[PDB]
Amino acid sequence: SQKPLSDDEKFLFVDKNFVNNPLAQADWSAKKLVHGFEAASIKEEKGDEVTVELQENGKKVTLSKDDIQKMNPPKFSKVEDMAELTCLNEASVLHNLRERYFSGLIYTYSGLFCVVINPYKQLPIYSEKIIDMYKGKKRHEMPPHIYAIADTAYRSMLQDREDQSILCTGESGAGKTENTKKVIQYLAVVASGELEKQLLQANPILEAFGNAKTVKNDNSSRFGKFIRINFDVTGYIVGANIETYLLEKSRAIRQAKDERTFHIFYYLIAGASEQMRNDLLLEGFNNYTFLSNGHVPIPAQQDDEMFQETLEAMTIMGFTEEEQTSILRVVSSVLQLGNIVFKKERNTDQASMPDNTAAQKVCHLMGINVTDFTRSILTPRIKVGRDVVQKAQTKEQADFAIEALAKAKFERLFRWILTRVNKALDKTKRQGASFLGILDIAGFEIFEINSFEQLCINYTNEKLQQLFNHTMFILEQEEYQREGIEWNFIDFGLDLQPCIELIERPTNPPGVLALLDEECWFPKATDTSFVEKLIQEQGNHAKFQKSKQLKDKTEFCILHYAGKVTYNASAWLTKNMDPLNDNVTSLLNQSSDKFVADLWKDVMFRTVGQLYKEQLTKLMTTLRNTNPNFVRCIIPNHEKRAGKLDAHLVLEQLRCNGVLEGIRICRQGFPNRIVFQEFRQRYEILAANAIPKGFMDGKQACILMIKALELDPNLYRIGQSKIFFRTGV
Amino acid sequence: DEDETTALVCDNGSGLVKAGFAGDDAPRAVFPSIVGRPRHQGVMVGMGQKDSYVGDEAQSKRGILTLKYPIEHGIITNWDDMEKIWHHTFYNELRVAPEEHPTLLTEAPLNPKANREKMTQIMFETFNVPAMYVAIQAVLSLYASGRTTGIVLDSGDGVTHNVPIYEGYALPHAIMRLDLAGRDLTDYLMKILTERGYSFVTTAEREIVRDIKEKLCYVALDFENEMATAASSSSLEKSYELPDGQVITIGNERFRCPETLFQPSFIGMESAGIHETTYNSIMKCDIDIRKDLYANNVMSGGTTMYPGIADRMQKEITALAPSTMKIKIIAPPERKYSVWIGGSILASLSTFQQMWITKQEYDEAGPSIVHRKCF
Ligand SMILES: Nc1ncnc2c1ncn2[C@@H]1O[C@H](COP(=O)(O)OP(=O)(O)O)[C@@H](O)[C@H]1O
Ligand SMILES: [Mg+2]
Repeated sequence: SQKPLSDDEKFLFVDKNFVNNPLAQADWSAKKLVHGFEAASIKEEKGDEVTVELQENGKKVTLSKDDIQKMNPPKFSKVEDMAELTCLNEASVLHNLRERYFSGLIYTYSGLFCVVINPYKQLPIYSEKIIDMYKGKKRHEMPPHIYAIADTAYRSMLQDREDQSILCTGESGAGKTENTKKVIQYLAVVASGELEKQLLQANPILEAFGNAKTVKNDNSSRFGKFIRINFDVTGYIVGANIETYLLEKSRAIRQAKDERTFHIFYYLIAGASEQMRNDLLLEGFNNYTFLSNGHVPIPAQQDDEMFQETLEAMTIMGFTEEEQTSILRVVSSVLQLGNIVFKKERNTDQASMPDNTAAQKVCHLMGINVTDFTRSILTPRIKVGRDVVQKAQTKEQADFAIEALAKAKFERLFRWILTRVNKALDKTKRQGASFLGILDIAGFEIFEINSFEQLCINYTNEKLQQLFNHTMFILEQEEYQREGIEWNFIDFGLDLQPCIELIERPTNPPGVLALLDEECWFPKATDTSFVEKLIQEQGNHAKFQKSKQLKDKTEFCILHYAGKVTYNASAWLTKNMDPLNDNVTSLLNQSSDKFVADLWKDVMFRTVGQLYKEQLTKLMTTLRNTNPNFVRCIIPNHEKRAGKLDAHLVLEQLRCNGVLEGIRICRQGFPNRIVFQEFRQRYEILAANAIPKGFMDGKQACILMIKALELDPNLYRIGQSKIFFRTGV
Repeated sequence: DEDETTALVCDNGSGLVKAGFAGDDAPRAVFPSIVGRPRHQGVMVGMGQKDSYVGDEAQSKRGILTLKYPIEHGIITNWDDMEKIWHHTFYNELRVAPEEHPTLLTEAPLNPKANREKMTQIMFETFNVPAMYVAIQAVLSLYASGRTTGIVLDSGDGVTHNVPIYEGYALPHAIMRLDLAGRDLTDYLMKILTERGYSFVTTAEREIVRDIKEKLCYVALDFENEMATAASSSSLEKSYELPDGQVITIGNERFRCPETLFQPSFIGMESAGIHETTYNSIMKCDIDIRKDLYANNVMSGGTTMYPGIADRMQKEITALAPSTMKIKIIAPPERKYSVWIGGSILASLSTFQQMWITKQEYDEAGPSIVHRKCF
């Protein structure tokens, strides 16, 4: 794993600066040496306005401290793990990342993170030889790589008897499926199938039903998933089972400017044959309420082919031609549900349907009685016990019930397919003693202004990053326990805890999402009144940022993990809904189309936020029962220019990946931890005096040198094999 | 559950008792605040193996039981049988632990302190509850209607009230306590059924008359002309088949009793009618306030479940209201359990935690904690 001459190590081994010299004067400029940054020397401080000489270009320029950090010694050029820097300044982290990616070093360590930057080309550095190079190797011994992480995980399962999980997250497309595959392939060789070919075909199917287009990514999964790889008690792969959480169901019924709903809706209308369109009651893109918005097409793409492609995959997956069609009957009927609109009655309408042809279209495809359908929607009946109470709803609620159904149907359909994937994937006979839960999920999502969907996403993300902060803390304290380090500090997950409660918190002063729940219960609640509730309750929310005197008429901000984010909330009461009527559910069970009957072969409202809280909890709990391994996905260049890295795009993602914040946690500990004998070697030229680079009393000798150095006791701590040192020390 | 609260809802009354819980959509069980006792007791040919029957039990065995009314107005007559009612509510129907889930009791506007003492003491001594909130009957209906302001009229069999809600809250004089409810229309119905040729001597038969009212009582718009019209003893005359073997036929009398509600002179009294006493309570507010009160005139209760009441009340309100003001009666789709619904709503809201009274607070301040929390 250490030979550049070989292509399997060419884009792996860190060929860098090997000056090998402990004297700070020899390996660092005598002057105050300072989203790429220019080499500069600090000349004069006028407050934040610090004038520096931009040595890079020879330009004496006044520059705010905002862009001024101490540049680390040249000897740290492209180190394997960013945590190896003397002073953890992200200016040099970014430069190492730029240099490393440019040099072919796609894999980078950063504390606990296995950073993967997309090369936009195939790199040989994942061969079976390379597998063997990491097989049984202790992480740091070899260059950064998922294989090392996979090795760790494997032997943690095998030797330590601990269930593992891969928290792989960031930007979709940046080695999304690759990174997953890297883990699987590592162990395909070590922990040693055919049924995953079907899983590979399932991927694009589930993308049709799970991915959508947005502003910053045109193939983003609108859900989180993980792959449970099952292992034999003796450490062998015997099977796999996948599961999804937090499907952005609202995506099936709405799309914003520059967005597309779930791809399948377009694949079907565009790619269906005329015979299919007739049989499926398909109309054009302007014939639906759903999919309303001019952003239907994608430049240089073709839905026709992708449609067909999906069907080809489905064939491979074992979907019967009729099942395939039935699935598309559902898809179509969802769009036809969009076309259902209620009577304009001036009570909260029981509603009215002068012409329910759209519903007839839906019930044609479903094979259900449109008049039972309509009637029960007009006045939903809720079984209490022996009695059933016809709970009449308004026409607005009836409209929402249709959208609720639409969303529910899409999800059911999705889950059905998902189940079928597992029917193909998850082999029956198998030991499944342990497992590796490979988590595949997007990182923080930030636009110029976010909405509900993003709130839930970022809420999700902070829950998951809490797993990181918590875990990281433990791991740091584990070393403190191994050593004699008493700096307990604080459980860093508590940084997210109030940010999480800000959303999650129910009774007691409600959080933001809980207020949305409140507001979606009172009949005449508005989105303005929601904002007013935020204004009232935010005095108790330290992590909530009330906006400006004029701005607080609608928008407000939240102090998120990935940076402060402005949220809109102009229509959140129309989002946090879902009046799903189970009279329809029953009718669907009673469908003539038996596919549909199977979808709902067995059998309220709540809120969308609440549903995500539940699903999140299930995911988080499952992940917390394992040992988090950390992998992050970065897009260095949106033009896909292999070899180009824009630190702008990257730093943004470092923050959204928790890497930049991970650095802050490291800044709060002891990054530079030096081995007692090492310390004598590192600081001999730096004022040895009585103690050279070797001395009898292991611990005191180093301490004597520390006294000579005159270091501050609050910046270090004497361990058992190391002396812990803070960043910059 | 266990560690978490989740409140319970109990909307009692001499009419119907609605059992449920916070966030519930519809009452789990409904039965009158009535407790029956066998005339013979002990060993009987036809009994339910009890010497004390509650709610549906009492109404199922009317033929053998003497019917007592622990709630009479909403006034507690027998607080021991009130425990039986709440036993039936929480233990039998709901089947939940009161030493765990906070509870919510409803209260008729202008309720004597003695009743508050009886209710509070029991809940924190017999059914020991972590916290219990007493909520104003009528006001709960307002919330169920989906409003935070307006006239709040609640008119059933027990007692008719009106609690106008505005910037501030109605005081003991703008709150109506009308002694002219369905109880009086029930007894009047009985009397005019004897005019036809029927007899309802016993308490069980008194209840049968009330049960008859439920499914026939029609609210006329033009009594005189409809009285003549409904003389059709064939096409418009309709009987009530009591599931037991008794059929009571009623003609144009179906809309004779409602007239007593609007005009007690139909009984023989000079008392003001429901819309006149309502008007009287409306005049206790400012001109600006009563305009908004008219705009959202929320009505619920048994007397608002009868056909024709929507148009009749609207006419009557506009008769006693400025023509320059917006006048609209609010008629929810569910006006029978509108009070219970309000309880379910507020109990599910976090604001319940700032309204309830805890057992600790009771134990310290005693019964007086009720008014110490709020009057
Ligand atoms: N189907 C019905 N039609 C008309 N009135 C009904 C019907 N069912 C029930 N009611 C009446 O509605 C009223 C129930 O209102 P409620 O507020 O629970 O009563 P109360 O407060 O008098 O205990 C009773 O007077 C009952 O007779
Ligand atoms: Mg009522």
